[PDB]
Amino acid sequence: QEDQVDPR
Amino acid sequence: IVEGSDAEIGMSPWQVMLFRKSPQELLCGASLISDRWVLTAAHCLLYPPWDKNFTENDLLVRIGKHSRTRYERNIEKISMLEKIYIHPRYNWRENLDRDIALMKLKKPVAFSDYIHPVCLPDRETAASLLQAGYKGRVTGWGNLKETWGQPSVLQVVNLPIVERPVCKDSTRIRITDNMFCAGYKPDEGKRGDACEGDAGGPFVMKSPFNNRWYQMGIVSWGEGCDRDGKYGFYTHVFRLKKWIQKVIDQFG
Amino acid sequence: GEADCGLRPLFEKKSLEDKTERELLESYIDGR
Ligand code: NA
Repeated sequence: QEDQVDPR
Repeated sequence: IVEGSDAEIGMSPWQVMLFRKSPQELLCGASLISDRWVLTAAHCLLYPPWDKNFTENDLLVRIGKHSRTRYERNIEKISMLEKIYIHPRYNWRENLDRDIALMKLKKPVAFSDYIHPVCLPDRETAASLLQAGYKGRVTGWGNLKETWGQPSVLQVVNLPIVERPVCKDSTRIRITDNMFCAGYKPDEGKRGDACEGDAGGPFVMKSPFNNRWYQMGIVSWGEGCDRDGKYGFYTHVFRLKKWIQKVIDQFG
Repeated sequence: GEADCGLRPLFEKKSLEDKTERELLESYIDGR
């Protein structure tokens, strides 16, 4: 699912 | 929080837990900034890629907490939301630019040993404390390590602010002036970061001028947690202070 | 709640330091 930014 | 330690009781009395009870989950951290207002990251409340769109009734704010998984009868305050204000230029599509939200509480809270608001920085405090190499403190109940591992008790870590050119070089994502980054460089040896479940929590610094704690940042995003050559990104509270003031002005 | 922001009744009000706050002050003054 990752579009690079990993929201915390 | 990765590579931190247990908070002492009452060490971070502005810490707020955003919590849903069914299904039982810690959503996010947040911070108390007056008797009636709570500050958090926009993506804690609105993130369409993960079907996240909370309204006032989907959420309870828990103040004065130390344990993650225990109702603390004689210390904690549970408040309900009257309104949620998400920053109008919050960008969930790309880079989480302006990852900030305000929550107005239904009734004012009274402060205590365990419940107290954090200061927002004035121009000098923001300027003088937010310098590369200067350390702030981040807290939360989120992951103790990168995983696809949670603590019983509030965690705390101290982390240095990083030069902007180094923050820029660390990542492929477009970053903005509304973000800063913190953590140790590879050749500084030391470790520590925020992680999943810590978002919305405060990055704080203690002013030597008046001995008060100020919130400089809001835990926003990273690429994994505590990786070499990578840094945590934080919403730049001072840069967005005008918006905060405008919202509290208009709707308070 | 503006006027008493950032003070901890269990710490600054009692003139007690927490276990790691000096690390912050050390970074503001020295850093080496
Ligand atoms: Na790192």
